[PDB]
Amino acid sequence: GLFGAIAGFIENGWEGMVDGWYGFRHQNAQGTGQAADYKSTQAAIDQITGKLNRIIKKTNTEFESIESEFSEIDHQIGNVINWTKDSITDIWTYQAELLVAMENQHTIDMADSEMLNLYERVRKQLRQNAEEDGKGCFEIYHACDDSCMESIRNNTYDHSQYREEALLNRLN
Amino acid sequence: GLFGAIAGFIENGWEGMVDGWYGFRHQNAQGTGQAADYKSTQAAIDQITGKLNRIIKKTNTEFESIESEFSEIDHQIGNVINWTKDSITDIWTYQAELLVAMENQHTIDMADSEMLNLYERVRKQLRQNAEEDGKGCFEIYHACDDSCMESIRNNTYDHSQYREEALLNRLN
Amino acid sequence: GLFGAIAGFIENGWEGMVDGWYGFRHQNAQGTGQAADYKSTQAAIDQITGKLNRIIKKTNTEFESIESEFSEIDHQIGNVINWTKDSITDIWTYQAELLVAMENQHTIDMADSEMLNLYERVRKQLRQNAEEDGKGCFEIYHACDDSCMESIRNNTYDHSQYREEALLNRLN
Amino acid sequence: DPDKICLGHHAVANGTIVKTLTNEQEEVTNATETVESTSLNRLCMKGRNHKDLGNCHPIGMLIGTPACDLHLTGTWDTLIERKNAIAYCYPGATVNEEALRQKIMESGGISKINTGFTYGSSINSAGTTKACMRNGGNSFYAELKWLVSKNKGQNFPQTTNTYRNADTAEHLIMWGIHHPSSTQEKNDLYGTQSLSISVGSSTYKNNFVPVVGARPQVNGLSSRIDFHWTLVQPGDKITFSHNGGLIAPSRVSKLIGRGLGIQSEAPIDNSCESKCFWRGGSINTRLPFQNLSPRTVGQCPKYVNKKSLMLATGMRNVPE
Amino acid sequence: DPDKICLGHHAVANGTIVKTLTNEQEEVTNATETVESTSLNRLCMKGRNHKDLGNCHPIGMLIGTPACDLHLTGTWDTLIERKNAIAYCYPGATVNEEALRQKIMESGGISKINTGFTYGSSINSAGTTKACMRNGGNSFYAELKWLVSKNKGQNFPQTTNTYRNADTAEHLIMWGIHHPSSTQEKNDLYGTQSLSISVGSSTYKNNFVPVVGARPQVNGLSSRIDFHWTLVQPGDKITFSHNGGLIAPSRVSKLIGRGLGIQSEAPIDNSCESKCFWRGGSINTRLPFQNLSPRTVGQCPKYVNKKSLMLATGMRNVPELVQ
Amino acid sequence: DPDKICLGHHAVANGTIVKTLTNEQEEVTNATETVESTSLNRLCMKGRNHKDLGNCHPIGMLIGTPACDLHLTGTWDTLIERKNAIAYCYPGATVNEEALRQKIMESGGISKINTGFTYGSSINSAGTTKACMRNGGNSFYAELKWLVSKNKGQNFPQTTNTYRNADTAEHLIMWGIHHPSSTQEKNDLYGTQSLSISVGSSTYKNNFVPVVGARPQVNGLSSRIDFHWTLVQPGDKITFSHNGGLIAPSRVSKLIGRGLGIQSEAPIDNSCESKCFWRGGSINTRLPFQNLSPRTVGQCPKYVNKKSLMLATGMRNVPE
Ligand SMILES: CC(=O)N[C@@H]1[C@@H](O)[C@H](O[C@@H]2O[C@H](CO)[C@H](O)[C@H](O[C@]3(C(=O)O)C[C@H](O)[C@@H](NC(C)=O)[C@H]([C@H](O)[C@H](O)CO)O3)[C@H]2O)[C@@H](CO)O[C@H]1O
Ligand SMILES: CC(=O)N[C@@H]1[C@@H](O)[C@H](O[C@@H]2O[C@H](CO)[C@H](O)[C@H](O[C@]3(C(=O)O)C[C@H](O)[C@@H](NC(C)=O)[C@H]([C@H](O)[C@H](O)CO)O3)[C@H]2O)[C@@H](CO)O[C@H]1O
Ligand SMILES: CC(=O)N[C@@H]1[C@@H](O)[C@H](O[C@@H]2O[C@H](CO)[C@H](O)[C@H](O[C@]3(C(=O)O)C[C@H](O)[C@@H](NC(C)=O)[C@H]([C@H](O)[C@H](O)CO)O3)[C@H]2O)[C@@H](CO)O[C@H]1O
Ligand SMILES: *[C@@H]1O[C@H](CO)[C@@H](O[C@@H]2O[C@H](CO)[C@@H](O)[C@H](O)[C@H]2NC(C)=O)[C@H](O)[C@H]1NC(C)=O
Ligand SMILES: *[C@@H]1O[C@H](CO)[C@@H](O)[C@H](O)[C@H]1NC(C)=O
Ligand SMILES: *[C@@H]1O[C@H](CO)[C@@H](O)[C@H](O)[C@H]1NC(C)=O
Ligand SMILES: *[C@@H]1O[C@H](CO)[C@@H](O)[C@H](O)[C@H]1NC(C)=O
Ligand SMILES: *[C@@H]1O[C@H](CO)[C@@H](O)[C@H](O)[C@H]1NC(C)=O
Ligand SMILES: *[C@@H]1O[C@H](CO)[C@@H](O)[C@H](O)[C@H]1NC(C)=O
Ligand SMILES: [Ca+2]
Ligand SMILES: [Ca+2]
Ligand SMILES: [Ca+2]
Repeated sequence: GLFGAIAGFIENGWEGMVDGWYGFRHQNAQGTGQAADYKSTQAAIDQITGKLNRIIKKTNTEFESIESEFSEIDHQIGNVINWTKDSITDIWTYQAELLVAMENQHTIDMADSEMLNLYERVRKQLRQNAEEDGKGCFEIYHACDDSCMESIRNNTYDHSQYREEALLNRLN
Repeated sequence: GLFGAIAGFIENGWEGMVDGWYGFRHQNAQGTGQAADYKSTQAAIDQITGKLNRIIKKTNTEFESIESEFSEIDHQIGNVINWTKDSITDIWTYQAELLVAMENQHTIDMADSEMLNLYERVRKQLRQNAEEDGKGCFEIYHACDDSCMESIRNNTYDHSQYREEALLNRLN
Repeated sequence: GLFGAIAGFIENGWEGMVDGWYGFRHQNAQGTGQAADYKSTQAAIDQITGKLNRIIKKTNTEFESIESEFSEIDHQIGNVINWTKDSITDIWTYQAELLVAMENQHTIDMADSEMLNLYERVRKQLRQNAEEDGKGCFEIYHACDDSCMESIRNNTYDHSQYREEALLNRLN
Repeated sequence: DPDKICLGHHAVANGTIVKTLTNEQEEVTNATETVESTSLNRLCMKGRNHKDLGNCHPIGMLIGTPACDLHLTGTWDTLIERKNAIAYCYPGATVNEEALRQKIMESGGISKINTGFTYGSSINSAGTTKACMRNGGNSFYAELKWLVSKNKGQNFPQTTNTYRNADTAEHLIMWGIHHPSSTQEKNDLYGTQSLSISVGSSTYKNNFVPVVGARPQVNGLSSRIDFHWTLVQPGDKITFSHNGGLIAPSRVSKLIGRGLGIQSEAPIDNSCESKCFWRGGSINTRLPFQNLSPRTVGQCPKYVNKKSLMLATGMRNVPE
Repeated sequence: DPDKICLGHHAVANGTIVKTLTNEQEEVTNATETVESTSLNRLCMKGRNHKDLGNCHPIGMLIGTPACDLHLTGTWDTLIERKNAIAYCYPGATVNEEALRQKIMESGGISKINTGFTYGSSINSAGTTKACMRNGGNSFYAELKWLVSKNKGQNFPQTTNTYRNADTAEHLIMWGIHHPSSTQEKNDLYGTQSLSISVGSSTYKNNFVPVVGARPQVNGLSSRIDFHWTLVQPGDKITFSHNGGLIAPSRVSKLIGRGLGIQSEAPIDNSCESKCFWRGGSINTRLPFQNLSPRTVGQCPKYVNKKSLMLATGMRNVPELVQ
Repeated sequence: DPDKICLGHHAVANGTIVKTLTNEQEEVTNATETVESTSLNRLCMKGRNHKDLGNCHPIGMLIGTPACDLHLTGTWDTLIERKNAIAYCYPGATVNEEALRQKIMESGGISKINTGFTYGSSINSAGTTKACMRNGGNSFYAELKWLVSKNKGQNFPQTTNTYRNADTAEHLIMWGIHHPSSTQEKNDLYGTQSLSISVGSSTYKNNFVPVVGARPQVNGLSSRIDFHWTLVQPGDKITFSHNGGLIAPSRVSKLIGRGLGIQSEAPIDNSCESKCFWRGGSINTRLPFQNLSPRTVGQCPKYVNKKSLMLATGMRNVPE
């Protein structure tokens, strides 16, 4: 994909995550955790809802009949009508196929970008206290308990608190 | 947004900057300052100019009157013309709404990417002499005077000059 | 470009690389070399093939003649046909110009993203054993012979094997 | 060894296939349909003052065919026509038939105004026929009068009838021309003299000649009564000059306002609401496209040549 | 301890709202309109050899109505028609009227050619009328002639008149058929004989017969004169065989080149220029779309059912916080 | 000092220029055309039972002009009409001509059925003319008969002929009305009597009178023979009554099935296939658009006002 996270460096999705679209899993001394990110989840949902509001609708124009169901109209004008309707039908079929194909591409890539923006937000927070493992996880080089893990999810993790301890473990 | 910089990790725009679209603010021992980036600004403007040149125009096809203003026409041919014109008008209304909606999304995401591209080239240039604070700034770990700050903006900053001093400040 | 790699931080393309779209150049004690990446090359080629399958086709609607080639018709009905045909042709001309312009933008940026996704997977592979130079290369801080270089291309490079040596060479 | 935090995204067992720009078999977590496939096999008339004509044809409302007796006047915003609707009890047709039918199906009602036409003692205006049955007896088009000579064989007198439109809206006037089966019949009804019918207003004029000629029997009758029509503007008069053959109007029509004409076979339903109709029923969907029929009326989804178009409402589904 | 360098982007205090694929209320730094709303209530005719007809109607130019005396001949690139324009002084109408009107409004000029129909000493060619007034007196359609008998009551003799087209291009020919108000009026002009007007050509044939009948008065006249027309080809002729009732053409027409027909009420303005016109003036915009009228002529922006469509010309506006 | 690994992308010497949303002069490594500029100068008729009419006009197939003698009957899925095709050997025209041509060009074959009309001893039913030559001799429209009085000057007798459609499908019937040049010519062929021709069925009726009038000669003939037509429904009869002037049908037509009418100037080729045709030939391209002509028939690329639209099939070209 365009941004390289979903169907990319993140190997696969989590069927066990039923309370959100994006989220965190972690492991520390205290336990194994899972939690959904509301902000990135809702950002993706709102954008898709906006498309549905835009796409799922019809025109206000009042169309009357120009073709009798139960009687035969004049032959020459009937051919002009048949030609014109088939031309308009080809335009709308093409427009519909393009619309959905375009939007499906953008929806998939938008979702991919939200995964990346969360990953990048976490990377910049952790600073020199963690390293990327390639699979979408961060190996944290200090003791990071449940409150520490929560602060990363809450976007209030302070890297300076653990910097000295982390640099010693990384250099070994 | 898609690239995460504008309305993302950069908290807000600078209303004071009125000589450019993207730019730098710095703080060193000598003082503060502001300076716009020409290359990224011009890349954003040139792309938007190309959209306006492409979009702001009409067709060369000359149409004639098929409906009389000051007199009546045949009833059945008038119904066909009314059906066709409303059908054509529904297509152009839909296409216009889809065009501008699609172009606005792309213009916004394009400008977001140029902010990210400027952030990325600066990061790669600073190399191991700086660290990201997460809010679109780099904390530089050496004495970087106004001439040093100019070399970052003009893209002539050599990282190896300040590397020895910077790693000692980072390791601490 | 949107992702910053092609026509961006990678100064130019390689005319000598005829065996693929994306690839690697290296240097070490043994000497220089070149090789194409099949995965990223095929990822781009498959997506363009997908576009061609969707775009390079026509509708299967059977149209009949409403304008006689070898004889005249009523002036009023002829003007309605001419108006309708020219209105339909304006829509298809417009729709063709928009499709190709939109698809060309996406194709260029898609290709730009595949280059970036490859660059990103190599960065995370190397981890703390290498540094970015800004021009699309990774300066590896240990002895990396033809087998070591092959493992980076093959996605089997183990960072922990060279971590000790590399961290010492980086800090100096 | 170290503590770790992993970023990820949801997935589902029940994936859905959608088409993108680059891929025709792309799997996503959720998707929704944009083309309506199913139709309600009923006419949804909630919030509509409607007229179901049954076996009455719209043109029959103006001339007054027995099947149209309960639909001679009215008001409506929706007018429904059915298959095999009876317009003419007596053999014949209307000139500019489809244009007249389309005008009636665009209207929002019909009002009837008396012509006030009177005839002298030598004219019998109560001509009837077994083709137009009403309560098991011979009758005629309710809004017209079959004029013949009172004495069989004698010449129909040179009669003049004029209608004046006293209203502020335009009035639709219809008349008929009888074309006899034979010369013997023609002489019995109108006399041996040469027949000539002329109609004339400010905006319209024509001459009609009754035609005796050999032609097959429709419902046992080789005769024909063809109809003609025009619009009389406010203040204008229309004059009929005739001497045998005219089927003269006793009333004229006034089309009031605007309405939606529907041609359909489906039964009526007053509980359901709709703004889009077709031959086989109603289309209540909120979706932008439909593949039911290219011929529809009202505020409708656009017709497309596609069974399904799935819009993705979720990310790529990457299971395991 | 560490020196700092921050990247950022510009902003403004109050931005502009635009629509995107995913958001209706999206704020940006600037935007521009794509749907034209305003219009000059004028006809912009710079660089255009135009012709304002006024009271004259296009069909009147071919037959020669009093109001169309100044506009019988000419050339142009733009022909302008007005409301309530007089085509017929004498009551009547043309068969295929709209087809003929669109032909004239498509042309870029009219030239007139004499038919050369002389008539014998038992024919009254200069038949005037009160409906078509000219110079404070009774007159007739200038490009036609009303043929009646010299002697009141006596039969109109079956005269023949033929016109050959000796030109490179097509020639449009028009004639009229009189429909008397009564048999008294019919017998005075044409006689008791049966009337029959059969026009004949190599590529056209039609038979016409006058119609006696009671009708209401239009301009104080119960009778009418209906007009008929056809195209006479190069190196071809058209023969009129008639015995009273035919209104014969003294001249015929030739439509020159091409031009743009505008039906509008707004006045001419020679200072401005424009390529798009409608009932209420000109549309001089550079924008792709407009919501003035679906009925336009020329090289126009496409009509849309939209008041506004703002195209973004800048990034998202993320303003600084306010207290 | 350190070893290094560089990442890059391919490039070419000569790039191709394409257009994007933001750039009119965008160079890419490869691009492909989407608007077809070229056409095969042939009607590609492989996999099609076709008929090239040559100098036979479609209407000439029904009345039976000499030029159409090989095209009086047949079946086809494609019918090819050519320029300057002859419909009428004798001077005249068909009323409602273009609609009749379109009906024949939409058909997939023609059958012929005998009317069975016969005429008395005083009528000569084998009238011929110099304008319609066949086998180097005088002849007439093969599906019609010029009826005249056998003795020159004698009155043409009152004749009534009826054709019944015995088929389950709709039949098409044509006839002509001779309009003589002079009054003496009319009297020689038909007589001094006033002429009248009536035609009538259940769904159609009309009257016709031959008109004597001087007019310009076409191939040395100031007289005319104008044609008229109608559709006779299954079971219904159509009756002709006439006393001189009728050009009566000996046979009627049945339009069978459906087919693709093509008007073109290009020669046939049975070695290859196509689904799209125009005046100049066939369009066998796989591309979605074309700039050859706005007038095409079949399954075609959509016409556009563009000489070229290059679709990018590669990345930005950034050469060394
Ligand atoms: C053997 C055969 O086929 N003979 C027909 C003969 O039936 C037919 O006579 C007409 O038959 C019909 C039945 O379908 C009616 O009985 C006709 O009578 C009426 C009618 O009811 O229509 C009586 C009515 O009083 C008449 N009304 C007036 C105002 O005159 C009408 C009227 O004359 C006719 O409808 C005008 O055509 O007829 C009865 O005449 C005859 C005539 O069609 O033809 C034989 O071949
Ligand atoms: C006191 C009295 O009753 N006097 C009548 C007198 O009105 C009548 O004159 C004719 O009246 C008719 C109907 O009103 C027309 O108005 C006639 O006018 C013209 C016209 O201007 O249209 C005069 C014109 O010279 C005529 N032109 C030609 C070529 O003949 C035309 C023409 O006849 C008609 O338009 C044909 O439809 O009519 C006006 O003469 C006379 C008539 O004999 O009788 C008095 O007793
Ligand atoms: C001196 C001069 O210009 N005289 C013409 C005179 O030629 C013309 O007569 C017609 O001329 C043509 C061409 O030469 C034919 O010869 C006509 O003869 C036929 C025909 O072949 O068409 C003979 C045929 O046997 C006739 N068939 C029948 C069924 O009657 C027909 C038929 O009468 C006519 O076609 C009916 O219109 O004619 C010959 O009549 C006359 C008449 O156009 O005009 C002089 O000025
Ligand atoms: C316009 O198109 C309609 C639908 O394709 C044509 O109607 C069909 O006609 C065929 C006979 O050729 C019948 O078998 C079908 O049952 C008809 N279908 C419907 C839905 O009516 C119609 O003939 C076309 N009009 C013209 C003038 O050719
Ligand atoms: C076509 O539309 C115009 C403008 O809305 C309307 O006045 C007219 O009645 C319509 N034509 C017919 C035939 O109904
Ligand atoms: C339709 O357009 C063509 C363009 O060549 C022109 O020849 C033709 O005259 C036009 N039809 C009418 C009725 O003006
Ligand atoms: C799938 O999308 C539809 C349409 O937006 C929505 O109504 C539905 O809740 C979604 N389904 C699930 C399981 O989330
Ligand atoms: C939008 O932005 C500028 C700056 O506010 C404004 O002056 C102008 O009207 C617009 N510029 C363009 C190029 O559309
Ligand atoms: C360029 O793209 C076209 C797409 O049709 C393809 O046929 C061709 O092989 C591609 N490559 C070159 C080198 O032409
Ligand atoms: Ca058809
Ligand atoms: Ca209407
Ligand atoms: Ca035209």
